[PDB]
Parts: sequence; structure tokens; C-alpha cells
Amino acid sequence: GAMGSMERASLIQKAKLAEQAERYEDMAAFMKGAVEKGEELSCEERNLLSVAYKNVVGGQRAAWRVLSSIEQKSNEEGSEEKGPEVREYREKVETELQGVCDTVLGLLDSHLIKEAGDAESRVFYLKMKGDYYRYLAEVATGDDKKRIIDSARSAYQEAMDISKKEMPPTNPIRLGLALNFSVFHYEIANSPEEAISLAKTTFDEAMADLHTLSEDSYKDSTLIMQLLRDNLTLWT
Amino acid sequence: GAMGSMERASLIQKAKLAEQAERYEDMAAFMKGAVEKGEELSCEERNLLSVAYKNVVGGQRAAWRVLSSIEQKSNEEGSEEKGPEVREYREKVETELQGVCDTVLGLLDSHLIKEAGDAESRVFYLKMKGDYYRYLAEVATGDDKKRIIDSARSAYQEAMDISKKEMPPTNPIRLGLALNFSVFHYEIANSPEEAISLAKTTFDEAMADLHTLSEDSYKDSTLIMQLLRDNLTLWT
Amino acid sequence: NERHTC
Amino acid sequence: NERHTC
Ligand SMILES: [Mg+2]
Ligand SMILES: [Mg+2]
Ligand SMILES: [Mg+2]
Ligand SMILES: [Mg+2]
Ligand SMILES: [Mg+2]
Ligand SMILES: [Mg+2]
Ligand SMILES: [Mg+2]
Ligand SMILES: [Mg+2]
Repeated sequence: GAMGSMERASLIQKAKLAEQAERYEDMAAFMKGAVEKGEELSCEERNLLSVAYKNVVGGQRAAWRVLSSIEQKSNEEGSEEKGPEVREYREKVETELQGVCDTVLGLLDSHLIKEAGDAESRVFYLKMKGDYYRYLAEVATGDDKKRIIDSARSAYQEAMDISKKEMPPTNPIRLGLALNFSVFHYEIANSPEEAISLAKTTFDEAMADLHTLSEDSYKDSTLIMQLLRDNLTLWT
Repeated sequence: GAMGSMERASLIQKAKLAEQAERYEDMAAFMKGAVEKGEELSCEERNLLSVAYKNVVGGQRAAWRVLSSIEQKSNEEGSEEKGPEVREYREKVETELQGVCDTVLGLLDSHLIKEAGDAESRVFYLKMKGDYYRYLAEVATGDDKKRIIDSARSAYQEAMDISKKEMPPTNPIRLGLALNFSVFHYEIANSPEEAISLAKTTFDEAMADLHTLSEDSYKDSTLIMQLLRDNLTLWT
Repeated sequence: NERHTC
Repeated sequence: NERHTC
């Protein structure tokens, strides 16, 4: 670990500076170093970890989609042969993306999830496990595609089970988990009806619980509810 | 060179794919590999090289400015002591930025400039040399600051001399060179009057030559003229 | 537009 | 706004 000589608190401080500078690769490396100190992460620290890697992998995924679309067009009839370069470069980006997902999944397995006992931390990390297996599924084409998809499903399902038992229906982690598991159903698992049902039930149960919230909590929950509503409008 | 085993044409093809995917670090590495093949660059290839590195160094410069501003605030009176982390991270970004500038300047010195005989290529590369010494000057604070500034000035001046002898006043390279040398005067060399005079003379001489241009060339030249006008409006 | 994830 | 370079 190249961050092994830096203090935990300094890694966290630098992760926050990296966020301000929009240096998300640095942010992710600082937060990886902080995780590898072996202590559990606070709520704020968990969100720094997720923001960092979401931005890194988000850029890789967008690049992969651009290259995959060019590669698909090259394989249409009447397309001029251009050589192996598009496939090679798409593969290079794909391998880098898979490496980042494997890094995140490795941090969760060694040893964030096994030490996470509170609902807020455990659900958060299981959502992350589902998300990063989902990103692996987006690029999978081979013999393990079904197992990758089932790994994402299983992680999301455990997170859902805990969130429904331990969290109110307006909790932003619960809402964001449902948002993403719904998208998993729609576009990974070929289950658009399940995706729509999950988004609708999640939205409706949150609606009914808004009356219990402070103004600030209401703002937090309604923001994610609007994402669920947007997806429902797109899909129906 | 990690690109040493890839064909020149494949490096160029991948640089264009990297641009489409907004993967500017990859784009720069592909174009560095293409330069290191030892052949001169076409006009299109020169612009791929410059676009790649301008995006890479542009992100580093923006991050450096964010961190430098935080560091300056930390040193104001009444600011709480936070340790060495802000300075350390600003220094890390600074060293990376200087490394990219040194890489570009090394490509120009070995051996792009010495083989560039046509006005369009020679002016283009000398503008690049001035630009990358200017980016070094932005972060310089020590005994070599004056020599770094003079290296930028000297490169820009040679480019200006060639451009005035060999190019029409509407040529987009000549215009962009003048735009940047004017900014050098304003914010690096503490010469705002020289900056304003250069921008005004450049704009006025281009104006008078627009009548010679096709519609497409007119569009190319007037776009850069508007940048010169914008700077003049900001500065007066 | 495109579907949201968070 | 900020000054332009290219
Ligand atoms: Mg310690
Ligand atoms: Mg054909
Ligand atoms: Mg592959
Ligand atoms: Mg615990
Ligand atoms: Mg060859
Ligand atoms: Mg105080
Ligand atoms: Mg330094
Ligand atoms: Mg020559």
C-alpha cells in the first residue's frame, strides 16, 4: 500500500481536498488507504469512499459505452474494415473498469462488510457490493455473466431485507438502494415489471412516512423520491 | 516507451477514439507514442497532440488553483492550524503538473521543433513551447522563475516573428499565438499595457484581412478574434 | 432522459 | 468571466 505511511486522519483530510479539486482518482486512492488502516468507517467516511469510486467508475463506464457503440457500428453491414484497434481499446478500458470494481469489492470483502453491524453501515456496504457487481455485469459477455448477475442480486437482496426490517421507508440509504435495485431489475435482469413495482411501492411507502420528518430530512427523502418518480415516468 | 510496439497509425486511430471517449490521459499517451516514432506530424496529428495535453494539463492546473487557494486561506490570520496536508497535496499535484509540462517540452526538444521547417508547423510548436513554459511559470516560486518566464517569452517571440513574416494576419494559429502571448504579458510578465496593445493590434489587422477569406475561413478567424475582443473587454 | 442511479 | 487562452 503506497498510502501505508500516511496517517488515517491525513488520508481523510486529503480525500476531502481531492473532492474539492475534482481529483477523484486521488480521492479514491486516499480512501482506499484509509480503509486499509483496518478501522471501521464513520458515516461521513463511507460517503467519501462511495463518492470517490462512483466518480472514477462513472467515467470509465461512460468511456466504455462510447467505445462499445463505435465497435457495434463497425460490425454493421457495409461498414469499412478498420482493424483491431476499436476492440483493443474498448478491451483496455474494460479491463481498467473491471480492475476498479474488483478493488472496491475487495475492500468490501476485506473487511468492511464483516465488521459492519449497524443497519446504516451494513446496508450501505451491501448496496455498494450490488452496485459494483452490477457494473461488472454491464460489461460481462462470457460464462460467468449469470454468476456476476446473481452476485449483484444477492447483495441487493440482503441489503433490502435489512433495510425493510431496520430502517424507516424514508431513509435515504433505503431509498437509494431501492432506486438502484429497481434499475438492476429493469436493465440487467430483464425484469421491467419488477423494476416498476419496486420503484412504485418504494415511492408510495416513503410518501406515507414524510409526515414524521423534520424539514431537512423531508428535503433529503423527497430528492431521492423524485429520482424514483423520474424513472417511473421514463418507464411507463 | 510502452507504446513502442504499437503501429503509428494505430496510435493515431486510438488517440481519436480516446478523444471521443473523453479519455485525455490515454489520448496524450497515444500521441506521445506517435511522436516517438520519429516521423514529422501532419496538421491533424499536431492538433491531436495539443488537444490531448491541453486537456490533461488543464485539469491539473484547475486542481492546483483550488489547492493553492485553500493553502493561502490557511495562512491568513485567525486561521486554525491544520497541519502539512494541504501543502503536501498541493505539492503532489504541482509535481505531476510539472512532469506533464516537462514531457511536452521534451517532445518538442526531441525532436519536433528542429525538424519543423514550414511556418505552420514551426509556429505551432513554438507556441506550444511558450504555453508549457508559461504553465511552469504559473507554479514557479524559486530561483529559476525568471529563467522559466524568459523561456516562455523567447519561444513566443520566435513564433511571433515567424508568424508575422510567413502567415496572413487572419491565420488561426497566428491569432491563437497572439491571444496567448497577450495573456502571458498580462498575467505572467506584469505587462498589461503590452497585453492590451498586442490584442488590439492583432484584432485590428485581422479585421482588415477578413475580406480575402472564404466563408469557412472567415468563421475560423472570427471565432478567435472574438476571444481577443473578450479579453480586451475584460481588461479595459 | 436517462434513468437515475445513485 | 475569465480571460481566454487556446
Ligand atoms: Mg496512526
Ligand atoms: Mg466501403
Ligand atoms: Mg474483456
Ligand atoms: Mg462493527
Ligand atoms: Mg510501422
Ligand atoms: Mg481558532
Ligand atoms: Mg514544488
Ligand atoms: Mg521538416
